[PDB]
Amino acid sequence: ERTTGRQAQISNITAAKAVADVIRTCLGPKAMLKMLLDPMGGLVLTNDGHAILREIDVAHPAAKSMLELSRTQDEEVGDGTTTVIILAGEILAQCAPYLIEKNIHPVIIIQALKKALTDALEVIKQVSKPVDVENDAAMKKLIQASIGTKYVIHWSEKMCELALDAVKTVRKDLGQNFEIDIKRYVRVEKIPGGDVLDSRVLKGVLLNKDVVHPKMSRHIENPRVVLLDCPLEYKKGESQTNIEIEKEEDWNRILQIEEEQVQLMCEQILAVRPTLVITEKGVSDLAQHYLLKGGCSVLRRVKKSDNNRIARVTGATIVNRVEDLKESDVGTNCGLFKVEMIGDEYFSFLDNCKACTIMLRGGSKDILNEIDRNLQDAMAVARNVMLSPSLSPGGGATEMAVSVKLAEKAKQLEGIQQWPYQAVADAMECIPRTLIQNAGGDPIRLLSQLRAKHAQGNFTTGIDGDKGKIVDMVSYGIWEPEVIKQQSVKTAIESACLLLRVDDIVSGV
Amino acid sequence: FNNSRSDTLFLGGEKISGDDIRNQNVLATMAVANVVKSSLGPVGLDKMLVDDIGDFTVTNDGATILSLLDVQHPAGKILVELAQQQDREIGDGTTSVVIIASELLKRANELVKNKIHPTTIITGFRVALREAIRFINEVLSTSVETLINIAKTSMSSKIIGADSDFFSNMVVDALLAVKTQNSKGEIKYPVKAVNVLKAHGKSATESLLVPGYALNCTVASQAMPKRIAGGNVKIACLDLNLQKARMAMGVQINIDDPEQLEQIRKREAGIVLERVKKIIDAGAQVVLTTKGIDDLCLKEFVEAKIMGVRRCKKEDLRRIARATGATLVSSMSNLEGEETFESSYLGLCDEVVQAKFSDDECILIKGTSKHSSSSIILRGANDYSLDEMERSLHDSLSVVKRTLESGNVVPGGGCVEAALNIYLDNFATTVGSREQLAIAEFAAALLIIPKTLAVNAAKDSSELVAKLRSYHAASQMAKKRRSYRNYGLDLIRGKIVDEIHAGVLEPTISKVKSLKSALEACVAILRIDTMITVDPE
Amino acid sequence: DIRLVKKVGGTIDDTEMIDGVVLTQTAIKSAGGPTRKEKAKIGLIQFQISPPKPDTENNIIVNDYRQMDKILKEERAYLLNICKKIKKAKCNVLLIQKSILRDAVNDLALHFLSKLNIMVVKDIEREEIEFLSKGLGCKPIADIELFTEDRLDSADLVEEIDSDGSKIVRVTGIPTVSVVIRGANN
Ligand SMILES: Nc1ncnc2c1ncn2[C@@H]1O[C@H](COP(=O)(O)OP(=O)(O)O)[C@@H](O)[C@H]1O
Ligand SMILES: Nc1ncnc2c1ncn2[C@@H]1O[C@H](COP(=O)(O)OP(=O)(O)O)[C@@H](O)[C@H]1O
Ligand code: BEF
Ligand code: BEF
Ligand SMILES: [Mg+2]
Ligand SMILES: [Mg+2]
Repeated sequence: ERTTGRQAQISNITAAKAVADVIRTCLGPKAMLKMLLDPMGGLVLTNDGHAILREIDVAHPAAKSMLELSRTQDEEVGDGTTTVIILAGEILAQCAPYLIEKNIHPVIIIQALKKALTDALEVIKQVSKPVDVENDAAMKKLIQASIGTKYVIHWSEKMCELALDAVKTVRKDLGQNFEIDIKRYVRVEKIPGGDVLDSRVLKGVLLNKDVVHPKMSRHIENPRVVLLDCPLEYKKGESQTNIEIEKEEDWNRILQIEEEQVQLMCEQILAVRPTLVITEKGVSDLAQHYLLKGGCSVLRRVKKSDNNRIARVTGATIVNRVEDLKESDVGTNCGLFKVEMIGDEYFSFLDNCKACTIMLRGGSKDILNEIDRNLQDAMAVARNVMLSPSLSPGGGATEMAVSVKLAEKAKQLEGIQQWPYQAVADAMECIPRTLIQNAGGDPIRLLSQLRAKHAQGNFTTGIDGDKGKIVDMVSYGIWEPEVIKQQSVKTAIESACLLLRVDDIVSGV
Repeated sequence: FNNSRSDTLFLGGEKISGDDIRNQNVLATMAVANVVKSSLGPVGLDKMLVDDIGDFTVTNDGATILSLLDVQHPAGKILVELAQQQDREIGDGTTSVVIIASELLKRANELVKNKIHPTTIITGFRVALREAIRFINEVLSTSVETLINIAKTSMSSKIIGADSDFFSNMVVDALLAVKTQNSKGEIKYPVKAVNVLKAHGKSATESLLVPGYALNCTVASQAMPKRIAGGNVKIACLDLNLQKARMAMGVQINIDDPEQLEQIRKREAGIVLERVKKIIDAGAQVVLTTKGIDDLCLKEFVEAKIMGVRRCKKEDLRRIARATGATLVSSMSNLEGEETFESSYLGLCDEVVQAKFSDDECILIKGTSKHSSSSIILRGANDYSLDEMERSLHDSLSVVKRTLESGNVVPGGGCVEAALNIYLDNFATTVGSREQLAIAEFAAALLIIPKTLAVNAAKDSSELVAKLRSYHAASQMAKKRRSYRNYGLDLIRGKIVDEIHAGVLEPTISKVKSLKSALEACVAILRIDTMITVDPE
Repeated sequence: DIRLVKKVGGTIDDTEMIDGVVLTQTAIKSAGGPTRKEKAKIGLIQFQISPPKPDTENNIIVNDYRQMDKILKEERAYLLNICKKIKKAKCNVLLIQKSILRDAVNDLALHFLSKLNIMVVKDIEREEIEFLSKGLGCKPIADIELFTEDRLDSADLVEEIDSDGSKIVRVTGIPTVSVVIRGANN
């Protein structure tokens, strides 16, 4: 029913702490795969944090808040998902003692944490170095960084390629910020089989819809594309259109009219001399015929999302009513119209030998979803940099810097206001630690050394994954988008600040 | 213990009389109040309220806690509907109008147990209020920034308060910018404008205050522009829908000759198509219908790079239009014609852009002819905190609309309470009798706010409550020297301070209605002596 | 004859006798909002400003290309002239008696009545009529073809003061008192 007092507080903290506990063995280069079972049927074999926590229903309110943190974070940057959860926990946990043990009110611990966040954020931008968003080589060895710790690493280079080759493709600066809608303009397409490398980033689209009529062009050299909303069949009246006939030879009259309007429609289209007509709706058998000899291949039923991406790699602006069909609505700038038959399943291409279609190949419909998600992380950190050319010391280095500059300051602040501040510092340290642990090396040992080396000797010094020894980032490098280090710490400290505002929990609508 | 039986007077239900019921009422009000007595003050804290599905919401808005908390029992609902009155009237002061009410009953009841008729207690509380309301105008004052202050102290018991300075500013700013004259003078600050939005991402501080308005929509067809105008734009705030007509509900198209079939048919498309043209042909670069758009009659806007948004919030267009000076086009007519009248009905806006916010992406009409308007957009950790950020951004930003509309504030900090207390307390002897105990109780009862404002800090609040007590008790000795009421509590530090100086301001209009109201309840309940509960069906 | 109208909110003291009379309805959200007209002439239209409402099995058939707008543009005027005749008879504030039968004040007929700056107020219950004809000194108007300037009143002020989230109507300055009651709890 009800639970006021530290009772509340505790269960919240423990709850939140437990959330972390699950995916903590998923943060690191040697991170394991949490094969989860969804209710609907299938499975999820991913190790990408947010993709795990999504597939786990929780009860305790805090555990629900803690769980959605991984989502809002997966919405800002594509990466840094697992990290925010672990941090968001350790913060609450590291407050636990001064929260009750040292009887500090939640207002005070909040007043400090909100303060320690800003200072902490400084130390992030302070250690961050900028980068050439255009230097293909830098972007690659940047995207590569956030491809490690995932099944997609055995082709790491191959991945950053398909990543950049797609981030830049749908990009479109615009200024009067840079707009990169990976979502609506980079439709992926996972096709079972082949090899990983056998996957490319076609600059166009790929529909499996075949051709409306047999004897129709399998591939127009340079096709003239015409995209339209409206269907291709005899329309009807949006009023009480009811016909009364007693005039004998009138049946034939009307029944004919239908053929007649389908004709007109074919005309208006055929007019601008098209070779490829792709409509979102249907295609009357009649209309097929008049578009056959009219000289063009037809494609019926294609999703809006599928269509509007075509209209960016054909230029062919989509148009509804045909009696208004302009000639500006061309089909210029569009290579071939291949129709490769991929294992008993016909496809259609529209490459040009603004929106690309990443086509992945692996070894199962299952294994592909691993790739797709892994790729998304790549293609997202690429976008981040595109809109914030700043990077942060990976290997948990940044995380340790903030640990010290804060630890130092806290110790030199004096007042009850110090303890909560001190905790944010002590908290931060958990990431290089989770890393060192999931590496196998001795946490107490490596950290003391990493922390010390940090205290003076440079701040771009994190821990090396497969190794387990402290290395300098600059050295073997593994910087990550500075944006990630923003959110991870922004919302984590917020989460903590929210849950700490709770002193009572109640049940009933 | 436990009431029971019937014997005579056969009634289709329950019926408690006297002591039994009279206590039940007091217990009721008590419980419903005590749930939210731990949310009072800056040191007060929020709570999570889970349903049956498991979801929940964390919030300090006493009125929503009592709303969200299922209350079954008259005297329980009463204080949940009284907590409502406040949030509906002034807009803040909920959590407190209840705590007072409960305290008045609880107390008044005690007097009855002492053998003091309910009425004699009632008139007594009535006079304690007359004197108390009057006196309230002897601590208040005209606006002499008091605004960024009011807006701040109203965020103490809230989540938005850790970043007080920030929002306290964004609050007044946003509101002010929207003021109007309603009808015949007035000059009322929109009790609801400033479309507030929220989106998870970034810091709590990174909340933007649009320099115009935020309409929450995309752009119909992805084919049209996502940003238009840098200098000037013509906004078409419609209402009528641009989709393929359907004629009168009772207009059968009876065809006798196969000829007319095709003709009247395609006519349908054009009828509502002409309507489209007569609008583009006005300089319309931005169209904001309310009743949606066709995809046919959209391509017309697209072919012409006209940002045209479908089925918008009509509650926004009404304000998007007063803000671009435009006109909410109900239907192009005027006398007997048809046109959206080129720029006659259109609005002048500086720029219409579709800004993104991670996941989401909405439209902004920033900078306009006669807009003045604003709109805030919260950004937090997740929806749980976000709902609440706004939740209290409102319970705060409301305190401002009233400080404005009513130029008069009083020093909060549990000062008002303390003052009234000792004044009414001493004043209580100005009638003596049994009636003394009444006023006395009334006054004494008010010290609930200062006590509980502090007890929410764990420490032995008997300290401050004593100090603050004494002070006023003394100040009203030549109330002469250098009279100094306005002395409230500073729980953050644990000492009595001058709240007017410190910056703890609250509009008079609140504590004046919060009081007159809470008693109106207590009395209607004080008169309750038998509760007949009919059996339902 | 002593119409009391209780409105939730405030306390008991917030109750006044109200010089003129107290209506009970909203006003206009839709097309062009008037809601207040100083020195106005009101009319109790028992009529109904909607398209042609033939009490016998009516029906408008169509069978011509052009005939489309014929039907349309025509009734578009039907509502217009009625609206003019109102302004014409110098009718400032309009009052429509709730007709569940078949429409009261068409959505379109409001764009007109909007421009014409005529604050209309619908859903006047049938039991009111008699009474309103006193407090308002007004006169019931069966048809439009009987809607004349004399079948109106000398209203000095009509306004929907939003007391606070409440909104109550008033017709001040003009055998019928009209008191409004308030309090906290229902
Ligand atoms: N190559 C690596 N060697 C050491 N640390 C790494 C390496 N790759 C990722 N990191 C660090 O581990 C974290 C990223 O791990 P990951 O498992 O990808 O979690 P997320 O889902 O947050 O990306 C960051 O702190 C990053 O600095
Ligand atoms: N800065 C402050 N210092 C001391 N008291 C404050 C301060 N901020 C608000 N108060 C007081 O706390 C009470 C309002 O807090 P709250 O619990 O939010 O009540 P409500 O929810 O009814 O506004 C009032 O007594 C107000 O005067
Ligand atoms: F492992 Be993370 F999501 F890239
Ligand atoms: F919670 Be209160 F109404 F500010
Ligand atoms: Mg990653
Ligand atoms: Mg408040």
